[PDB]
Amino acid sequence: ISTSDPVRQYLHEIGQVPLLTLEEEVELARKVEEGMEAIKKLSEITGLDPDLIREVVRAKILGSARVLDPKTVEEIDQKLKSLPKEHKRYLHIAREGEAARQHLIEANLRLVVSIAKKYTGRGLSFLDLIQEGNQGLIRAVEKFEYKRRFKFSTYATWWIRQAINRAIADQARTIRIPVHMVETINKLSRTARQLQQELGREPTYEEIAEAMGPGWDAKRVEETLKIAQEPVSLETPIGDEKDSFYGDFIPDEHLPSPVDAATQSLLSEELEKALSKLSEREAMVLKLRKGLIDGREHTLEEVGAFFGVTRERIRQIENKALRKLKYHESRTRKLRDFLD
Amino acid sequence: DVPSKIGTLLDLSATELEQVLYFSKYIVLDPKGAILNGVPVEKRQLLTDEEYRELRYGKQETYPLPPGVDALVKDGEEVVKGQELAPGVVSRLDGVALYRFPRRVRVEYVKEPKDYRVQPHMNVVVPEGARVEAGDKIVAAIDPEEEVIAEAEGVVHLHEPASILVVKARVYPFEDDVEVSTGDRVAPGDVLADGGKVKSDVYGRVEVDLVRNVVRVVESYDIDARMGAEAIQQLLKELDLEALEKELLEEMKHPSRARRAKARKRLEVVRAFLDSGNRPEWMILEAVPVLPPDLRPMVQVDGGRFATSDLNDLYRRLINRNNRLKKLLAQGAPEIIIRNEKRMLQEAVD
DNA sequence: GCATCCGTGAGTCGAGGGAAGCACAATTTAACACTTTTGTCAAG
DNA sequence: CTTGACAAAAGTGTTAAATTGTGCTATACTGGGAGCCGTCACGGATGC
Repeated sequence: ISTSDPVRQYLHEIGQVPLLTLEEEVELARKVEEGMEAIKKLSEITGLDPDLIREVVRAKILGSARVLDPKTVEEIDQKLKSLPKEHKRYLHIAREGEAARQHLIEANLRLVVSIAKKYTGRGLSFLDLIQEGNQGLIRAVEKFEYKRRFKFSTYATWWIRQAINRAIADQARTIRIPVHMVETINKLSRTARQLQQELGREPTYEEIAEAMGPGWDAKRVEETLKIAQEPVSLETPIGDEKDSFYGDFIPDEHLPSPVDAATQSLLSEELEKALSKLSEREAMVLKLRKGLIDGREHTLEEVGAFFGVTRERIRQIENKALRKLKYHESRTRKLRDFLD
Repeated sequence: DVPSKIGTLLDLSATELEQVLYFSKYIVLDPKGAILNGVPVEKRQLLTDEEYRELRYGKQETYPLPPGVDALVKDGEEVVKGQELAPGVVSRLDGVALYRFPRRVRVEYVKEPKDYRVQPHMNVVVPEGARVEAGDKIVAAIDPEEEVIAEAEGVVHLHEPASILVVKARVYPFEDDVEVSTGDRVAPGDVLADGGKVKSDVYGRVEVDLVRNVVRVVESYDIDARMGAEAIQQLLKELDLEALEKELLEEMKHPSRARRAKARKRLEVVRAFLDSGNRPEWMILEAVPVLPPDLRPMVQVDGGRFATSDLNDLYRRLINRNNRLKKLLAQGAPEIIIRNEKRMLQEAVD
């Protein structure tokens, strides 16, 4: 109806499909079941994958208005139509079953809208809930059985609510939380609300933990509440003018400050000057063992393979050069300030 | 951004562009010889949902008869507009009228107007006016105890229809195996059954009825009409900027000032696209860029709380809708659900 | 000729602002004996 | 500059345990809800 209102447009679109009567509903469900059984028989006979045959039938039913390439679909269709009458019968039954499944799904969108209107305000918009319930409705149509003589709404409501609740658990938070943990958080909130209304005050973690049951203490309740903390927007306004936002007061502590880079460079320069007093080989040994050349620390055996010397002599010379550096530092005291 | 660049290139108004993009009206890319209300359908024509449905699937209507009363029309008879179907209802379109759910079957035995009652969970498995030998099934049911069989040889007559379906189609009887299947699309001269003895005489969607063992071709056209940004992208891909520029230059000599102004605006857009080296279809996104996460950070404050930007929420909504659309397409969801999800995807991108 | 739609409207500063279960299959993590290499210390 | 052990910090397989992802529940249920004027005033542009 309204071009600018998506919800109204969707409701108008779904209002163009008349509701199914009991006889029509039973006929459609029976046709879907017969089509599925016919697909199974066709797969058993022709030897193809049942899923592949169902996809070919669905592509033919939906027509060319939908984007396995079309050539293999046409080849499989020709192969199925090459079968005798006793098997083209099952092909026709499959086609009618797919058409009936499409009609049955199209006629139960009012039910999913009615189910989804009760889940609003829990992190997902109305239309997202409607589409997730549509997925649940498709699953219900797939798993519905008309032999039990129950109406379609009774079994479809279960699946629609399931899909909507799963979607809320999976997509209503910026930092996704597993479904079991979402159920735990919801149960904890229910318990806290019940205790808050019964005690006439905000419960402490001890009461809440006691009411939750065994295996729950105040520490676990506090950790769960900390987990349940949604992230806050960086663009949330601060003051009354709304010109200032949260992100204007959060410093960046990842990139080093100019002071940090400057003192790192100063330490590097002073260490390079200090290593000059060492011997030509001892300085190299320390700069390799401490990762001052390649960036990563080497082992005694690796430095030996570089120099041809065994590990014991390497540790001895490194210790001697370290002692010499300590002596020079004691005699000069030009490197102690950088240690903080 | 007024004036719309896509609308300027494609010569679509802002209203038409909004209707096509947000799945309010269809736009035609290949009419396939479709006739609408006696007028051939042309390309770039806007079709509403009802017109598209009529052109693509045909005309049909179901009239629910009151309980108990019997229709004056038989199963498989042609009716005209305004003709009375039952004593209390009248049809609104000419076409073949079919019994939807016959509530009673009146078989005539030969030795005998024995009747049998049909319930919602029972379905008729035999056509009207069929000779049934002693033992053959007549009405199938979930429970075999209530299943109806034939005591002796007779003729099966169907009565008490729940409703009448009037469909504008063509019915072709057949005896051998049919060469076509339900849901296929046929043209005049195409084989249907009996090795070429029966051939289609009109366009439409073909369905085989084994109960009545006839082939019904519903009069409809395989029209190519699409909505959303895919149709607009197709139009922009089919655009020939050289030919458009030449036509705009030729129209620039029109005496009218408004015509020259419109031609100048369209030609300025065309010249911009031609000189820049950009392609018009690049105005429709196939891959959405994603900003580096440090420009949309999720930082932890000194208190341990998390602060994130709104771009993360917008990206999450876009990804959720795109993944759900992919799943729905993989499941063969109906056109209404797919259309709604595509519209949501467009709105999330916006 | 009017109707509709759209974009625009000072700067700096501070101050506080901050429907639900339940079962079950996968998957990931923690832990845990064992092989290591990796440092060391002992003298040759 | 060398072996010749050896405490240990590190790395390596399996496993029982949490942790997490997925399916399913059959009376019947079938088109939303928050809207709400000191609607901000005024040029510029499009387009009927």
